[PDB]
Amino acid sequence: NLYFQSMTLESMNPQVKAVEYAVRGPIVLKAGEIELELQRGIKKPFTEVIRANPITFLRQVMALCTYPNLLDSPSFPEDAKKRARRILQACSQGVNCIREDVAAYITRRDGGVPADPDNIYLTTGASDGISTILKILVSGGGKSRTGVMIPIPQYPLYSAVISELDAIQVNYYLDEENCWALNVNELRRAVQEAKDHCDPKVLCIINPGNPTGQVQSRKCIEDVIHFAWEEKLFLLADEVYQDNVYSPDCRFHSFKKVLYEMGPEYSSNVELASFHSTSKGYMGECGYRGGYMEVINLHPEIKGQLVKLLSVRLCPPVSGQAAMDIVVNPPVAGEESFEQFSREKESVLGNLAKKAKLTEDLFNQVPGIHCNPLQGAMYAFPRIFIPAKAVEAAQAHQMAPDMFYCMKLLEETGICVVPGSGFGQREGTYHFRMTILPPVEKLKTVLQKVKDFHINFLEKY
Ligand SMILES: *Cc1c(COP(=O)(O)O)cnc(C)c1O
Repeated sequence: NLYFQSMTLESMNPQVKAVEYAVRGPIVLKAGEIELELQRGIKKPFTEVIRANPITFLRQVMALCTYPNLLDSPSFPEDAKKRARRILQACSQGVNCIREDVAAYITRRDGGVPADPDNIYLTTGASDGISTILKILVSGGGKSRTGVMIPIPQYPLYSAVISELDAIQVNYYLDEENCWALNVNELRRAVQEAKDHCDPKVLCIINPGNPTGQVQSRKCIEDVIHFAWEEKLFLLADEVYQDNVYSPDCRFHSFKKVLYEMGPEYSSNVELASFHSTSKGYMGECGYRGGYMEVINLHPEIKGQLVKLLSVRLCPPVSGQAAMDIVVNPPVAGEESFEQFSREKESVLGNLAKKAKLTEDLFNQVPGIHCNPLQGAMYAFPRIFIPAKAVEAAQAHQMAPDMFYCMKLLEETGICVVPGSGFGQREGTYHFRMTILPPVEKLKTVLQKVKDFHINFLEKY
């Protein structure tokens, strides 16, 4: 299923190799076949295959760090320069003053709930943090082997890491009939069923969600923390999309803030690792890959393994670290760039909110498609109601129903989306992942195509 695509020798001292593996399923192969058809002049109903997958201050600080001579330029505000200088001067858990900046950023975001720089670890993406935390937590054998609880629909990193570590995957189903909510009665069933054949010890929460685009309510975060406390579960709070919250009905509440607000009975006891990245959201930068995790209440046995693991790895590249520093040091009240930064953010978030409402509106006025509200992150996961007969057609082709549907959509419109079966879903349900990344007029055009295709599809099978 997985095939070797590339290798990179990252270093010899210490020696690290990075291997890329590609899954080359039916859609990937067909998209390639179609791209070559278009290249040798085959006339198609579309002219291209479409996949789909800004803040001045950040560009400015980045430009200053790339070319420090611009610290004497007047093309640049002084609050930018102040960031560049601190980063240039600073360049084991990560650079000290960057960890301080993250801590201070957490504190501001959480309305004054304190964060300690010594609980911060800089990583090469949230992926690296999640891998590292899961690796130090998995142990035991047979019926005592660590169970890791993960949502369905999945962000497929977690399944993959669980396999590499030979841990046991414990599925919990996000609640599609209540905006993809985490449902504790459901988590309780999943934990109770898994205890026969593993030791459930870890619970991974993705908020805002991917590919489901939901934002959890405070009460629900609170009920999950209580459940984790009760069952002695280590929580991983994957919060990489925390700045991309759109709905006026929703806000981002960190697991950190809620844990602390529940009081010391919880906040002294519950183990929590919260992740953040430089790659996601409207503050997202590319090229320079950074991240952090904030870890609280780490059991000493676990911390020992972390200290060792970090003694034998190289620090994350400092440019990733610098990138993270920029994202956790935006301008604050009374600084030169605060007002324009504030206007740029609001405009970007208003445009996403607009695309979100637009997408969900269109799907919900098309029969046989239903879309939960898109509250944050960049993806929707619409449910497709595939007739028992289009299901039969799909079966005849040896394909999952939504794979077949997504293949046909590609073949007719050139629109290339990922089927729900790439993420997992409740048995008997079918979805696909949609992005709101495209600009509004293009997004409108994609949604028209998806609508026409969808109506015809139902007519046909
Ligand atoms: C992309 C992503 C990650 C990994 O983040 P990087 O910083 O790119 O490693 C983790 N969790 C979710 C939900 C993601 O979308």
